[PDB]
Amino acid sequence: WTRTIKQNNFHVLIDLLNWFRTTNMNVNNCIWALKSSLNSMTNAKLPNVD
Amino acid sequence: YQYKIQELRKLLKSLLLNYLELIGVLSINPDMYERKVENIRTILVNIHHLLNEYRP
Amino acid sequence: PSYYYYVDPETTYTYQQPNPLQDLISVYGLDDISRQVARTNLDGTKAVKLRKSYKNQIADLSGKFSTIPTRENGKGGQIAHILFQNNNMSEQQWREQLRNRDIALFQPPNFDWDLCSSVLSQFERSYPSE
Repeated sequence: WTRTIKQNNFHVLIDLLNWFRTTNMNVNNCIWALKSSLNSMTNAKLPNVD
Repeated sequence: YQYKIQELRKLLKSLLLNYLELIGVLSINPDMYERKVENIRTILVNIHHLLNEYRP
Repeated sequence: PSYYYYVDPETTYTYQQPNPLQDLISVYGLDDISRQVARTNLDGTKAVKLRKSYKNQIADLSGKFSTIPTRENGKGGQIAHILFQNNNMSEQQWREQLRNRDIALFQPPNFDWDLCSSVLSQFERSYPSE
């Protein structure tokens, strides 16, 4: 199996797919950042006067 | 309070533009999203604080 | 023009490094892997379906091999963790005691061949086979 790889770039393969996991997680991280910004707004209003 | 009402309109338009820019940044490179989320965060707290100033 | 908040013309965004729009296989030159284990040849026809086991890489030996040594046949053992364990003079000198740092398991008292001959001389004839 080690003879199958010619350029010995299997670490490049592994780093590429870990980078792919990071990039596939960045969009959901942005969504959760917007959700945290949403949850920050719950206390920050001023209700109707009584 | 007309200055505050026009500022509220400007803040709403800026929020919509900042969302569009956030979608563009996510569509080309979702690694500088932090500053755009921060800008949406400060635009929104400015909108809410202007509403709280108008509340009395 | 009318200024709007945090819409800055001088602020510019670049693409991701690397860009996932491109084929990163072609970017880092993994084309040899992709065309060597592609399910179909890149002219529209189907390639040969490679076998589930390693018959192709054990077929080049002349031996008693007719079945597949697996986990479940009881002939193999789990050597993965033992497989995974880990431990003036110039660079050259440092490297021959690096080459000689493990030879201590090769001679007696670890592998006494007189005792090996004595235990192998006790072997009698035939083997019970079912």
